[PDB]
Amino acid sequence: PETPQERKEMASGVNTRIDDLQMVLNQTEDHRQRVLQAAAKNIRVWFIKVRKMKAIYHTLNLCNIDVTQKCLIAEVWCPVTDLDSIQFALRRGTEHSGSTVPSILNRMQTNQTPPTYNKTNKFTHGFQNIVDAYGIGTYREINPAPYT
Amino acid sequence: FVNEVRRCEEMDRKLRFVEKEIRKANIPIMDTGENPEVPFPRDMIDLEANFEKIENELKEINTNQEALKRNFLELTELKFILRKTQQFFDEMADPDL
Amino acid sequence: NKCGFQLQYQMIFSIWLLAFSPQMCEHLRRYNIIPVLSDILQESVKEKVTRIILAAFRNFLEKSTERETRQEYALAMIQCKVLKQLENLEQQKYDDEDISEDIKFLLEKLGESVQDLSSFDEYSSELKSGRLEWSPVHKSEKFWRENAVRLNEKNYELLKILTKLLEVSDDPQVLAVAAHDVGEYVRHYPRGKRVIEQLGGKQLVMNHMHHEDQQVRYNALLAVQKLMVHN
Repeated sequence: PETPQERKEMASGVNTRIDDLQMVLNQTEDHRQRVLQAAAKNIRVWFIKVRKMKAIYHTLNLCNIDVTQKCLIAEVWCPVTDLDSIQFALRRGTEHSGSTVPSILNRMQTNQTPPTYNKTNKFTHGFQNIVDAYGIGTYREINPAPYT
Repeated sequence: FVNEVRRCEEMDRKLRFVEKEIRKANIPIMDTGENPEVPFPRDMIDLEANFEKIENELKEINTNQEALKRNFLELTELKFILRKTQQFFDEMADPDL
Repeated sequence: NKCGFQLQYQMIFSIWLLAFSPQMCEHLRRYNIIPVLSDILQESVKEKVTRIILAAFRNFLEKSTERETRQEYALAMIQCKVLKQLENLEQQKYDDEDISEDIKFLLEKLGESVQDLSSFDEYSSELKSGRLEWSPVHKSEKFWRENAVRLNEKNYELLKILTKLLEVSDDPQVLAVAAHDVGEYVRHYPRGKRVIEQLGGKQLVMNHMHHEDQQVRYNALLAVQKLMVHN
């Protein structure tokens, strides 16, 4: 300012506005706190859900599609002992789909080589990794892990 | 389904941005360990709305906070200068103005 | 009662058959079909179900007798958030031009309906009647950017209505809407900051930020934030 009344005008204009802006800053920061707490309470489940949906869509993109048949075609490797449980998972999926007419799980004569699986446990994981470090054993050859 | 994959990546970007802001903030992330299998019905749209709104409001408040901070600090300094100016005139107050 | 998939599909098929005609379309509005089918179109994802709801909506908008009648149906749909799921289905693709045409028709007509709702005359009518209840014009930025000056007509009659409601309103919805509209007026007519100062909207929103309702506080805080952005 240049004059006493100008000085008083500016002084009042800033004295109201500073308190107003501090008030809004503090309340909006409290709003940040509330909404960010609400987000953090659930983000992990949100992360898991979005990642699961991503995985589901990506794996679905491996099937053959309406270009071949309106129903999808897929192919899987599985341990034999769990065929019943896999069919039960298929049953669960169809139940969630709500269709009366059911799905089907099919065996077939195969030319591709089976993978190797070991049903590792907490104690033997390190040793199984140690023997895997030099090449995984062929289907059903003796595992050096239990002796190592 | 790659389009749905792209939508999931947009969702993951939203969530990771919010997670980074949470890390920058002091509030903890909870580690409850809930592991549901996501259903088929379009919960995706509800979750997209929720993530979009959460991240959008976070962005808007974050941006507005800086401007309010700047203006408040400017007005504080102006108040201080206005205070000291009269002391600088403190000699003899005969004139009406 | 949420019957099975086939029963739902057949019942919406019935609705589509009825909607093929103007008179029955006009008289069966009383059952508020649109919201229930809006939720069902997301829950009952089955393509037959989705297609038949979209076809029923298309028939409704086709055979509604008046422009106003089609506008009630479209306004109900937008209030029930049909348009966003129409966008999502547009992102999606299906194996016939029929679903494509249904989606495109509903999309274009929803766009036209929101454009009609965005009329500044209808905004004036809503303000005059006090129906500050989140009509799409309120969140249509296109209306605001162009018409924010027009609120100054009749010696700022619309702004006076808004500011008067910002002290008279006990209704949370009306009060929050008025606060948000003051914020938008600030956002889209920069010269109006002195006008709102003169009308007291500045102080009214600064007070309603402390309102007892979370939504009123939220909107008032938004508006006051937009207010203090500049010296």
